[PDB]
Amino acid sequence: RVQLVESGGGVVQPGKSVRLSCVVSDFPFSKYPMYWVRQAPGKGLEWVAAISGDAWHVVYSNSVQGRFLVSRDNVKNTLYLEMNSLKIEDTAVYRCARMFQESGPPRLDRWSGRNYYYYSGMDVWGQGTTVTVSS
Amino acid sequence: TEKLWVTVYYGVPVWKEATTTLFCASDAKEVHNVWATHACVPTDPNPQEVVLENVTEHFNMWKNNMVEQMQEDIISLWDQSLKPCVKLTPLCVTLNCKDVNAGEIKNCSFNITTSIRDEVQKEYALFYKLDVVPIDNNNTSYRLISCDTSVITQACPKISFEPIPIHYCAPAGFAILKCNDKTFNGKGPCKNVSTVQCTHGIRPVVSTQLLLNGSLAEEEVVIRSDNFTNNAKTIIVQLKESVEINCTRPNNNTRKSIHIGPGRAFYTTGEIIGDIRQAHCNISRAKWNDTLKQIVIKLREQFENKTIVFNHSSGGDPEIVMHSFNCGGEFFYCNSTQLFNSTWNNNEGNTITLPCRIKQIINMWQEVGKAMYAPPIRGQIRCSSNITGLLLTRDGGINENGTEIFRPGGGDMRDNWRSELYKYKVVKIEPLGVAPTKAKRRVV
Amino acid sequence: AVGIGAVFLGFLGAAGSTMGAASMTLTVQARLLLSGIVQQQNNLLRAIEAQQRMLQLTVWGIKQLQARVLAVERYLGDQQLLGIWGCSGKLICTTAVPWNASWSNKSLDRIWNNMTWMEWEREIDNYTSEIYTLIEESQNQQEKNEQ
Amino acid sequence: AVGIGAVFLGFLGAAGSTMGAASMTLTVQARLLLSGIVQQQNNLLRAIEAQQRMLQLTVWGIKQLQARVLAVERYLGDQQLLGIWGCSGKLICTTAVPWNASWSNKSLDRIWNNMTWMEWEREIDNYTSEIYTLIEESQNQQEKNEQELLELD
Amino acid sequence: GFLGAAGSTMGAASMTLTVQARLLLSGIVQQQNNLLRAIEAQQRMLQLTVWGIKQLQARVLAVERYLGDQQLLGIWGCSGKLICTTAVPWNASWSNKSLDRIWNNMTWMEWEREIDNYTSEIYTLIEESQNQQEKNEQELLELD
Amino acid sequence: DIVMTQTPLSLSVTPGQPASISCKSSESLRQSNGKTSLYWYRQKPGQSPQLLVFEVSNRFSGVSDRFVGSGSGTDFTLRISRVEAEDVGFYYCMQSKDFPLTFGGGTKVDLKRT
Ligand SMILES: *[C@@H]1O[C@H](CO[C@@H]2O[C@@H](C)[C@@H](O)[C@@H](O)[C@@H]2O)[C@@H](O[C@@H]2O[C@H](CO)[C@@H](O[C@@H]3O[C@H](CO[C@H]4O[C@H](CO[C@@H]5O[C@H](CO)[C@@H](O)[C@H](O)[C@H]5NC(C)=O)[C@@H](O)[C@H](O)[C@@H]4O[C@@H]4O[C@H](CO)[C@@H](O)[C@H](O)[C@H]4NC(C)=O)[C@@H](O)[C@H](O[C@H]4O[C@H](CO)[C@@H](O[C@@H]5O[C@H](CO)[C@@H](O[C@@H]6O[C@H](CO)[C@H](O)[C@H](O)[C@H]6O)[C@H](O)[C@H]5NC(C)=O)[C@H](O)[C@@H]4O[C@@H]4O[C@H](CO)[C@@H](O[C@@H]5O[C@H](CO)[C@H](O)[C@H](O)[C@H]5O)[C@H](O)[C@H]4NC(C)=O)[C@@H]3O)[C@H](O)[C@H]2NC(C)=O)[C@H](O)[C@H]1NC(C)=O
Ligand SMILES: *[C@@H]1O[C@H](CO)[C@@H](O[C@@H]2O[C@H](CO)[C@@H](O[C@@H]3O[C@H](CO[C@H]4O[C@H](CO[C@H]5O[C@H](CO)[C@@H](O)[C@H](O)[C@@H]5O)[C@@H](O)[C@H](O[C@H]5O[C@H](CO)[C@@H](O)[C@H](O)[C@@H]5O)[C@@H]4O)[C@@H](O)[C@H](O[C@H]4O[C@H](CO)[C@@H](O)[C@H](O)[C@@H]4O[C@H]4O[C@H](CO)[C@@H](O)[C@H](O)[C@@H]4O)[C@@H]3O)[C@H](O)[C@H]2NC(C)=O)[C@H](O)[C@H]1NC(C)=O
Ligand SMILES: *[C@@H]1O[C@H](CO)[C@@H](O[C@@H]2O[C@H](CO)[C@@H](O[C@@H]3O[C@H](CO[C@H]4O[C@H](CO)[C@@H](O)[C@H](O)[C@@H]4O)[C@@H](O)[C@H](O[C@H]4O[C@H](CO)[C@@H](O)[C@H](O)[C@@H]4O)[C@@H]3O)[C@H](O)[C@H]2NC(C)=O)[C@H](O)[C@H]1NC(C)=O
Ligand SMILES: *[C@@H]1O[C@H](CO)[C@@H](O[C@@H]2O[C@H](CO)[C@@H](O[C@@H]3O[C@H](CO)[C@@H](O)[C@H](O)[C@@H]3O)[C@H](O)[C@H]2NC(C)=O)[C@H](O)[C@H]1NC(C)=O
Ligand SMILES: *[C@@H]1O[C@H](CO)[C@@H](O[C@@H]2O[C@H](CO)[C@@H](O[C@@H]3O[C@H](CO)[C@@H](O)[C@H](O)[C@@H]3O)[C@H](O)[C@H]2NC(C)=O)[C@H](O)[C@H]1NC(C)=O
Ligand SMILES: *[C@@H]1O[C@H](CO)[C@@H](O[C@@H]2O[C@H](CO)[C@@H](O[C@@H]3O[C@H](CO)[C@@H](O)[C@H](O)[C@@H]3O)[C@H](O)[C@H]2NC(C)=O)[C@H](O)[C@H]1NC(C)=O
Ligand SMILES: *[C@@H]1O[C@H](CO)[C@@H](O[C@@H]2O[C@H](CO)[C@@H](O[C@@H]3O[C@H](CO)[C@@H](O)[C@H](O)[C@@H]3O)[C@H](O)[C@H]2NC(C)=O)[C@H](O)[C@H]1NC(C)=O
Ligand SMILES: *[C@@H]1O[C@H](CO)[C@@H](O[C@@H]2O[C@H](CO)[C@@H](O[C@@H]3O[C@H](CO)[C@@H](O)[C@H](O)[C@@H]3O)[C@H](O)[C@H]2NC(C)=O)[C@H](O)[C@H]1NC(C)=O
Ligand SMILES: *[C@@H]1O[C@H](CO[C@@H]2O[C@@H](C)[C@@H](O)[C@@H](O)[C@@H]2O)[C@@H](O[C@@H]2O[C@H](CO)[C@@H](O)[C@H](O)[C@H]2NC(C)=O)[C@H](O)[C@H]1NC(C)=O
Ligand SMILES: *[C@@H]1O[C@H](CO)[C@@H](O[C@@H]2O[C@H](CO)[C@@H](O)[C@H](O)[C@H]2NC(C)=O)[C@H](O)[C@H]1NC(C)=O
Ligand SMILES: *[C@@H]1O[C@H](CO)[C@@H](O[C@@H]2O[C@H](CO)[C@@H](O)[C@H](O)[C@H]2NC(C)=O)[C@H](O)[C@H]1NC(C)=O
Ligand SMILES: *[C@@H]1O[C@H](CO)[C@@H](O[C@@H]2O[C@H](CO)[C@@H](O)[C@H](O)[C@H]2NC(C)=O)[C@H](O)[C@H]1NC(C)=O
Ligand SMILES: *[C@@H]1O[C@H](CO)[C@@H](O)[C@H](O)[C@H]1NC(C)=O
Repeated sequence: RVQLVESGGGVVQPGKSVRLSCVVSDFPFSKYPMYWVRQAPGKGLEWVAAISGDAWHVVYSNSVQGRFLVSRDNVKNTLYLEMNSLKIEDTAVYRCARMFQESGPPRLDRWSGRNYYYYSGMDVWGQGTTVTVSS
Repeated sequence: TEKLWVTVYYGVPVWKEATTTLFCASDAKEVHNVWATHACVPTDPNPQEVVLENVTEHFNMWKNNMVEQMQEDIISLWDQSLKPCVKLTPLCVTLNCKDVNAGEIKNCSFNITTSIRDEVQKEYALFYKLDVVPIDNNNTSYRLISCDTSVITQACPKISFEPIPIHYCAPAGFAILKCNDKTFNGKGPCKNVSTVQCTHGIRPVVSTQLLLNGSLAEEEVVIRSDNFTNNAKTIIVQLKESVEINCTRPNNNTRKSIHIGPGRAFYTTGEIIGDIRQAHCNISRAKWNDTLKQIVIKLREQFENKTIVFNHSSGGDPEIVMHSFNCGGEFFYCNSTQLFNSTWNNNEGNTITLPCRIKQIINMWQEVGKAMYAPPIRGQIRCSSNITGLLLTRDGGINENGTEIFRPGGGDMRDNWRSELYKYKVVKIEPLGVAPTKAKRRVV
Repeated sequence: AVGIGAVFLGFLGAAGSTMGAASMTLTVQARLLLSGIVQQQNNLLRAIEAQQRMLQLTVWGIKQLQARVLAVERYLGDQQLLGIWGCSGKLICTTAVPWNASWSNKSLDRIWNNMTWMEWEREIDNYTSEIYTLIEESQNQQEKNEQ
Repeated sequence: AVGIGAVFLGFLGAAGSTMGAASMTLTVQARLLLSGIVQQQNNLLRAIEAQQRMLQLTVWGIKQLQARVLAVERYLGDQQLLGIWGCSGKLICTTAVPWNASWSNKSLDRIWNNMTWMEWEREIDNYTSEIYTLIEESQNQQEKNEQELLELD
Repeated sequence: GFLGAAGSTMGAASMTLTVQARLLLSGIVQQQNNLLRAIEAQQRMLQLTVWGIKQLQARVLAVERYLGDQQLLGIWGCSGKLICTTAVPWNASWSNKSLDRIWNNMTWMEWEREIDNYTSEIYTLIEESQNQQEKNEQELLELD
Repeated sequence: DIVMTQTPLSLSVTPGQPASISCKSSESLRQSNGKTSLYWYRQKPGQSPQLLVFEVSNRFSGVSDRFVGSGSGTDFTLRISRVEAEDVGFYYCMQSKDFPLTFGGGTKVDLKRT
């Protein structure tokens, strides 16, 4: 541990914006990309978003594409997930988690010239926080 | 100084089309023991691609080297794998047989010299009618197709037939160029190209008169041809989405092993379990009609709007005129008439049953005397595939005005490879370039 | 799950240029002349070598050797030519041969600002031969003149 | 019988040497990137030529061809890079590229005084390709284009 | 086939080494071979055959010789240039003969007969002095 | 997008009786580095996700020896040998070959009763 702590949840109305914050105790960070997932009250698991260890590559789920915002501060050891234009369907318990393997620095392909990142599964979760939407 | 001086540039991005040989990568390969698992790089799953901006290039599917590659290479490799296998020379002995109890396959017996001296006569060889040739009036005695030209190589029991995804890439100094454009004609200039490290997955399916499990068109069905005016050349039709077809199985059966030499083993079918069943394929009649209609639309686009006719094959040798079909490692030849029996102009069951013959003596690619013997697969074979295109030929003898007539196409397998390789070029890089500029090489 | 960064323009990206811009990336182009598998390429190179351990095959196997040797020779041919010209290193090397307007007389500005290497190739292809010869003579005379 | 003299450094002699001194043995390594049968002998060359000839018809000869070609490719694989960079050898050369500390911050007094080449190498494995590319563009960018323009009058 | 100098002494031959300049072959021969490399496609279709095999081996050999010879010039810091110098004092232990005799009345080939057991070392001293040291000294200057 | 499903959601077990859950993928999870990108997870009611295995047939450190992964191609599995009554809970299959990262059925192991 690698102790994951999440906060900033509650209940808000549709169309509003929020911020969730995730702090991890005893953890390098710079070598590790991180995940945000969704545990719905509809009893399922969803991947929500991913961000590289050095905060240079971010991927969003199709359902939150153009709505959510992942960011990082590796000096303060903190992840941020903001959420714009919340919709009712977004009502869920959101969980901050960390990857299973270490990640090396991005590898530059000399044939295509593209700078690639490699991702993986995950090994530690926090307990996240509940964020619900409506009245 | 108005006078410009010559300056040499090295590493200049230019290319010339040129013939070369590509490096095969048989992606994702007791195994065993095909495709090119022993003549092609084991695995190369992750292709790279670079998009070019303001460039153009002229493509010509019909004269593309890469086809000649696969055409030679596949024959070569397939042949190679059979060199160490059993040649069934004793088998050429005059056979004597009888129709199997309910026309029909036959239960044959024959004399054969094996083990030590003497021979063993009473056999149970279940052969299909289209593997044997009756001799002397109505006598029950005869021999296999064309033993006079060898035709006795038994494919090793261990060797599979399964077609697998293979990729081609270019060797150092060459590059593969691909036209990134929907609706691409297959012939002419492309305004949007990109280079690729390798090709996309190719599936080396040997089949005739019917393109199976290939790539699909994206918008609307397309029809490609070298020269629509020229009625002697085969046209290639690529579907906008596939039509699934499920082919079936013969009577359930057991494979018998026959000792024929010092370790020489001959396999055949001796036992039928349960009822005798007719091998065939089933296809949605309605769906066929649906996509056939789609095609017809474009056929009309090719000659005003003349009525379209589909006639079955002109007739002849089943191995030429039926559509060949691979499944489970056994060889089917099915009648396609029901699929090509319609006319279309300005204006029944649910599915169609297509009877198939099952052969064992196979003459691959019309080679002279190099036919093989396919060993039987135990049990029944269920397989289903996706029709992705058609090979058609316009009848050169059309003398009726207002109509255009097509029959199942033809030609060699080169066309079969074209159905995938129709957007690739292989070019050599030419690093050295020379151009004028206002600077002189200073002495000392 | 693999992410993608930025360029770092890759192989032949310069074709869209415009020779004025094509002076860049000359290294990007040249660097890949001896490999389509540049880099360790884990899960590729390992198989590439493994395959060359399997060269008990004939005909087919040997074709790969032909390919490799010709690649090497093709490279070296160019290296010899540059050596002859006094262009041992590297990318850009000016000569002392004045451009013969007979070959072409298009504006310098047209050339570098609104012309692409492929075009340039097509335009002066028929003179390549004697251009090279003349460059050789330059270096030949320079061998003796610089004495 | 055979008597023996003395080093004359030796092949991989600096393998465990501190890089500061190991940097002065580059001649030995470079000398042998095409060999293992050095000096006439002169029976070894005779034998090898004899087997290269005799075995030209069989797989084992082919495997020698395979190996020989491999050697050459590996050699040229490095010469190509040295050619592209403004570092035609010359055993060593310097670039215009500034060391980006992201790769390693380590002090030169630790590097050049208590580390082998292999230890050092472990630490830069993942940055090799990046470093090369930056050298390449540094070579072209200005050092060659502007260079051309520096002779422009 | 640049052996014209073989009929002269080292002095004279040394005036013709720069006259030779143009490679002993290869170069334009490789250009002629490019034409033959196009033909090789026919010789590919040909299949595996003796002469073909020999040819392949011959190409490999030729190339190997070329690069081996070139290699040393690179490592020596001399590159080429056909004539270069190096700061290795001519240890008289190797030989002791008047320069007039060394350059005059001295067939180049014949000269080699008497240098062979020393050539090996000579290469070493070149390496480990000329480039080993000098390379650093330039950097060492650039440090200041 | 890569999608996939698991065995029917209700799996009843008994103490000492081994039991297994498969996971059918829409596409083989072969990864570009030569491995297969499949993970198994589980969690109990009121309990955050736990990692069971991280490669096909390669359980995660700290996880009981009962857990035995297996399978290949396009359809994999996880078998628990000698299932204990305390192994009940939700089981998830998860793929990481491509984005979005997806999950399987999310089955649940419970006990047999009378
Ligand atoms: C570069 O590059 C490189 C390479 O790369 C590659 O390649 C290239 C070419 C390309 O391709 C690319 O792409 C690729 O990638 C890289 O590398 C990398 O790296 C990274 C890092 O960085 C890494 O990561 C890592 O990982 C690992 C894993 O992996 C490995 O292994 C594996 C295995 O597998 C399996 O196993 C099993 C057993 O187990 C078996 O059975 C089986 O069989 C197997 N399988 C198979 C199939 O086989 C493998 O696989 C792999 O591979 C690996 O290995 C490797 O490999 C390679 C090859 O491949 C080789 O070559 C090599 O050599 C190898 N390696 C070796 C070593 O051998 C893991 O493990 C890790 O993690 C771990 O560790 C860490 C450390 O390090 C830790 O952390 C820690 O923590 C602590 C705390 O605790 C801390 O302390 C602290 O401190 C503070 C102050 O600061 C304070 O004082 C406090 O108080 C304290 O506490 C420390 O610090 C830390 N550290 C650090 C460093 O930071 C962690 O944690 C871990 O450990 C563990 O963990 C776990 C969890 O996870 C745990 O458990 C838990 O616990 C708890 C309690 O605690 C509870 O109990 C619970 O329940 C549980 O759960 C445990 O415990 C622990 N332990 C202990 C003892 O503790 C890492 O992640 C990776 O991997 C790599 N890769 C590879 C591939 O390898 C690099 O990176 C780059 N870069 C550069 C710069 O260069
Ligand atoms: C034999 O023939 C059969 C057919 O008879 C062949 O089988 C068919 O094979 C293909 C290929 O395996 C399958 O299609 C592939 O499906 C995947 C996934 O698609 C599903 O998910 C879509 C996304 O859904 C999520 O998001 C939406 C909201 O946005 C939510 O509603 C959902 O709940 C999910 O959360 C969904 O849109 C698709 O539905 C659509 O398609 C089906 C038809 O298949 C219709 O009924 C639906 O109404 C609807 O129109 C679907 O449910 C796709 O990812 C594949 O396409 C991608 O990859 C292609 C290249 O292979 C590429 O060209 C595409 O552009 C696309 O890639 C792009 O998009 C991806 C994201 O969407 C990006 O990740 C990617 O990077 C890129 O940017 C493809 O369509 C068929 O379903 C399958 N048919 C059946 C019956 O199973 C078979 O191949 C034939 N032969 C062989 C030998 O097998
Ligand atoms: C001219 O040729 C160029 C290539 O030389 C073609 O370029 C491709 O164009 C398409 C359309 O713009 C691009 O496809 C889109 O990619 C999106 C994903 O991008 C990421 O992944 C790719 C690799 O897949 C990376 O190259 C890229 O950097 C990204 O990291 C998808 O999200 C898109 O899908 C969505 O739109 C499509 C319809 O276009 C829908 O079908 C989907 O369901 C979804 O809504 C889309 O696929 C492609 O990436 C471009 N390639 C490159 C190299 O940039 C042009 O298409 C071509 N033009 C002609 C007419 O053919
Ligand atoms: C090879 O198989 C053929 C049948 O396909 C066998 O033919 C039969 O062979 C026997 C032995 O040569 C012949 O038997 C003869 O029968 C008459 C009457 O019973 C008897 O008078 C003779 O003494 C003799 O036994 C039989 O006629 C012949 N059949 C025919 C159609 O010619 C042959 O036996 C088989 N060889 C082997 C080694 O089993
Ligand atoms: C597609 O290729 C076919 C040939 O494969 C081309 O057919 C040619 O078409 C022209 C026009 O119908 C024919 O020309 C006629 O030839 C006779 C004799 O030379 C002359 O007397 C007539 O005046 C006329 O020119 C030509 O014979 C025919 N060729 C053959 C093989 O039948 C067609 O032109 C091609 N289409 C494309 C777009 O190039
Ligand atoms: C190709 O499609 C044909 C039908 O068009 C399939 O043949 C049909 O198969 C079913 C199942 O074997 C037969 O039905 C069975 O009949 C018995 C008695 O009526 C009944 O007890 C069963 O419940 C069942 O309905 C049907 O008679 C048979 N049709 C004929 C012409 O024999 C065949 O299975 C299809 N092949 C593929 C690969 O799916
Ligand atoms: C024709 O192929 C069918 C399968 O398509 C064969 O049917 C299978 O035959 C065996 C032997 O009669 C049966 O074996 C029994 O299977 C059960 C379950 O696998 C096992 O518990 C028994 O110990 C035994 O092995 C098998 O069930 C039966 N399959 C089915 C679908 O009924 C038949 O054997 C084939 N022909 C020949 C000549 O064997
Ligand atoms: C593909 O070709 C197009 C032209 O057909 C290229 O577009 C032109 O690219 C240049 C360089 O990026 C742009 O020039 C710059 O424009 C700005 C503003 O006009 C000026 O401030 C600069 O001094 C310079 O001229 C030009 O505007 C742009 N044209 C347009 C229509 O956007 C593009 O570069 C080509 N791509 C390849 C890879 O060469
Ligand atoms: C510069 O070039 C002109 C034209 O040369 C012709 O075109 C070239 C591309 C190549 O094909 C040459 O072989 C051609 O000769 C030169 O003009 C020629 O000059 C000679 C006398 O020197 C004269 O006899 C020829 O008739 C001329 N050619 C023509 C077609 O009129 C010109 O000499 C070149 N300039 C220099 C300085 O050498
Ligand atoms: C034809 O093959 C059948 C098997 O497909 C053979 O059948 C066996 O024949 C012998 C001889 O009549 C009998 O002892 C067996 O009981 C038959 N088996 C069954 C399933 O009936 C037959 O021998 C073969 N050859 C001949 C000439 O009929
Ligand atoms: C194309 O096939 C469709 C069926 O797939 C045919 O449509 C059927 O036509 C009959 C007569 O009108 C109706 O009994 C069916 O209900 C129709 N089917 C459906 C799906 O509507 C149509 O006749 C076919 N065209 C050709 C030329 O045969
Ligand atoms: C079918 O042929 C007719 C002529 O017989 C074509 O009709 C002309 O088509 C063009 C293109 O749509 C129009 O410019 C004309 O006005 C149409 N003529 C009339 C009488 O309407 C039609 O294009 C042809 N279709 C095919 C696919 O080529
Ligand atoms: C080297 O990194 C250490 C932390 O690991 C830091 O204290 C020091 O400032 C770093 N030096 C450089 C030059 O950044």
